[PDB]
Amino acid sequence: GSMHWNDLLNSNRRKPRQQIERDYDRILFAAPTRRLADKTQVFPLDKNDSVRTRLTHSHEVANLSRGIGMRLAFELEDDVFKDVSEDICLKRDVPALLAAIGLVHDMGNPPFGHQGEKAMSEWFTKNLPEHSDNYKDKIYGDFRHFDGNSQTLRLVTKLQGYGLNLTYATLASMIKYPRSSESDSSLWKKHGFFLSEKDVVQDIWNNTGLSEGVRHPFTYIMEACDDIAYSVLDAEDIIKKGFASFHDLIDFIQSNQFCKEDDVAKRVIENCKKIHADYAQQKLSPAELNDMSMQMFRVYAIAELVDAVVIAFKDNINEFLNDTCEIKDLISCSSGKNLCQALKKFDSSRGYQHRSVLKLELEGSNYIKGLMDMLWLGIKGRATGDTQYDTPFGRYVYGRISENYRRIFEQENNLPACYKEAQLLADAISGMTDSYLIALHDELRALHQYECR
Amino acid sequence: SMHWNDLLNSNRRKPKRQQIERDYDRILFAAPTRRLADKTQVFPLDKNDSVRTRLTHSHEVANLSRGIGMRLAFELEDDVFKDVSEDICLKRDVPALLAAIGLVHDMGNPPFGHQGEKAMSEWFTKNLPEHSDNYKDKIYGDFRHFDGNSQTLRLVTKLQGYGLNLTYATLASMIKYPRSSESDSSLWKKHGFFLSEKDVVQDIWNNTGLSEGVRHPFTYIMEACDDIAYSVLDAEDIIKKGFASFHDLIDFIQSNQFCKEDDVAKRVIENCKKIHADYAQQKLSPAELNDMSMQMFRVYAIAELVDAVVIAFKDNINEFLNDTCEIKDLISCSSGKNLCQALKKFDSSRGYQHRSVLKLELEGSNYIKGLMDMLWLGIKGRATGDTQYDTPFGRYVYGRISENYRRIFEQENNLPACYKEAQLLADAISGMTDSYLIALHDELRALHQYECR
Ligand SMILES: [Mg+2]
Ligand SMILES: [Mg+2]
Repeated sequence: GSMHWNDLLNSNRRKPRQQIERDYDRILFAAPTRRLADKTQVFPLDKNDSVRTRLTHSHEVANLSRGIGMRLAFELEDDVFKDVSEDICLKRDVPALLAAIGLVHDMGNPPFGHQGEKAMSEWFTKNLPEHSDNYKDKIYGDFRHFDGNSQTLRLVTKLQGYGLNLTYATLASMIKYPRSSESDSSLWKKHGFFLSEKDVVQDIWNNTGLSEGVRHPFTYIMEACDDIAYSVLDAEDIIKKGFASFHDLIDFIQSNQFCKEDDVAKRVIENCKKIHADYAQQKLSPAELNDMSMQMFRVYAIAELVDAVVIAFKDNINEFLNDTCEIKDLISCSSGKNLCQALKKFDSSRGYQHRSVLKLELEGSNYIKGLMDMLWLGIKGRATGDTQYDTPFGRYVYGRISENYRRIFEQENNLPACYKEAQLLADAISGMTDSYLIALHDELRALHQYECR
Repeated sequence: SMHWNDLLNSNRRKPKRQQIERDYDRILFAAPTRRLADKTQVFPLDKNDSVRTRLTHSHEVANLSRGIGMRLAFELEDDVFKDVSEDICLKRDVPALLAAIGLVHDMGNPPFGHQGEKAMSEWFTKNLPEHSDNYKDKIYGDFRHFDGNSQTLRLVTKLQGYGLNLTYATLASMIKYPRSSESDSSLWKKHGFFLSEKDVVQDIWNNTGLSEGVRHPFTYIMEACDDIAYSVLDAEDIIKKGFASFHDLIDFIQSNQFCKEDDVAKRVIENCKKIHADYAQQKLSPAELNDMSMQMFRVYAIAELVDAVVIAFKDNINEFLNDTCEIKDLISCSSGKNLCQALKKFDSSRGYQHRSVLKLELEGSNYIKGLMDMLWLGIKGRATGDTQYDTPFGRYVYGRISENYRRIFEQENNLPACYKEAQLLADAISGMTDSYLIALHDELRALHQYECR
């Protein structure tokens, strides 16, 4: 069985310019997209150094995906789009679809970078014990292993009961891991949607020809663009902040075990050496020379990695279009896997373990866990029938939660009451920016003095 | 007349996908583009509000321009683009070109909104007297009537002899007002480039078939998209911040003298009234109902204004391609001019004159003028020869200026010394963000205590 591009590019919407272009416009004009500007990506955003935030990273991923779609729809059309209905305009739909899924991919991630997800998962693991009878079911893993992709899908499908009313193609491409926490798929080790979205994704799977464990072909492209953006622009930011030099990056790539014989890595290194041989002649500050060489390396590396990803996607298009697809990621099957791995290693060694990043992660973990404690004081028991929340502090912290999250929490559905409370807490925490989370944590800590003692 | 072959010149100024797409890619990854996220657009940046910044406004304008380009290249190609070489791929160039010029249109604008430009102009008028023999030429008007478009062109052309190396089509499109301060024309009341770029612009005009007073056709589209974004999105921000309600906007449009018996305004009003009546049934908080109604109004108004702009551009394409074009703006020749004027009046009455915006403007003016005084203390005389600047405070404030601006200032050219010093100050002030400008102002004020008295 092979999936068809007519179903994968379904322009219909769940609620009973091209449609996909309108989807991209709605995603861009959405409030969470603008809120992404205040969410930390890797490095602290308080510093005035033009460091990457979630919004800038999302826009870069969207641009890379749009360029890949441009190449796919204009150059390699007959190679990958073999059987497409005439009413579908690939040149207008594919770039727009890739740009939209790139822009929206990190919309539901919690603040404070990766430490946000890690802290939420740790708090949920501690406060929703797996041995306890209330939180024994695997569905609560949705919070014990909380992931931003499921929250993003929930945000785009249930927050407004259809949300932004994205097309089926967009929603299908949003699902990064086609399985839930209840599922036991060996191919994917992470859940891609919550239990509350279990019906919705099913509807998507009923309109795009997809099923559990089967990924949309454009999801691979979006993930590859995300990985490329991470690996390249994190290194660029590392050099920009002065945590390392361009020569340090070149030496790290050259001395990497898998990049000594890698053709792409050697080509990039040679081109960067040639350019740096000319950039040093002009009178430039060491920071200025580092920035120039870093920009040139970014251009070369992004071009090479994007070309390798496009080639890999074109070569493995038949495997992607088949339901029995075992490809993990597009980078791993491409010729640029070694360079991307080396860049990720460099980013981990030089940027992710720097003093500033570690301090930011520690502060984010502290803030998130404290705020989750104070909010759980007012959330727990609301749906299970208990009354322990009915305190002035509990009422206040419940009133501080955004009204849409509370409205979804006070609804009739098959979700267990404990699951509803945990989902309310997760929705409240995930949608917060760094500054808003810190301010709310400080205010609640100030107001909690009597009840805490 | 003018041919599209020259207007869409993909050649780059520096002597030696698509080139024009590469222009948008380079603009997106530029550091000042990321710095735009820290510059206020109209309203101050809060910790919770999703008000537009310069970056979000630029992205919205770019999206609108890209949609216009898709409509022009995919539907109205025969009506708009006649006698175009088969080498030029309109479907890939026109949308990319419009998006690139929309994203870059506000790169060089000073911080603190429009008050930034106003404060820079007032300070330059006071400290560069027109009666003083040192400053009598019209060239110093470049600073007495400082404009963000000229600084944007300067940044893209002379900041990295070439900067981003944008194509000739892009550079021609970013010239909003095709005239200089020295040249006096009744067509345009503002200068579009500095004296230092006179040779660059003359080059661009040579490679695009344009001339003084003749504006690139896509500049009209970019300006129309900028105006539409300004009006509609500022109204949306006003509603979101709570300064006015959706019913207030509806009443203002209905009670507007020109918007009466206006087809576009009536259509938008009726559609929004029906949608609001439908929405009122759902139990939502007043803020939520206002947000939903304003979002639907934004969708309807943006669609109507964009369609009117497209129709006006298509109808007047022959005049736009003529060197004797007398059109001042695309909106005024469209059917949506009345709605745009009413929206601008509503924004001025409720948003721009709100106490928060007035306080932001006053603080920005104070900060900008104080910092300009303290920087002029260390800049003045560096090029004329007089050595009042050679003080520890002057040396420090000169060292705090960005190295690239200082390097351009120290270059030997035909610019007068006073012009070079004023341009150094303008480049320093314009490139700062709000927070960085405030921090530098506080630092210098702390360090200026002894030398002040
Ligand atoms: Mg990402
Ligand atoms: Mg603008």
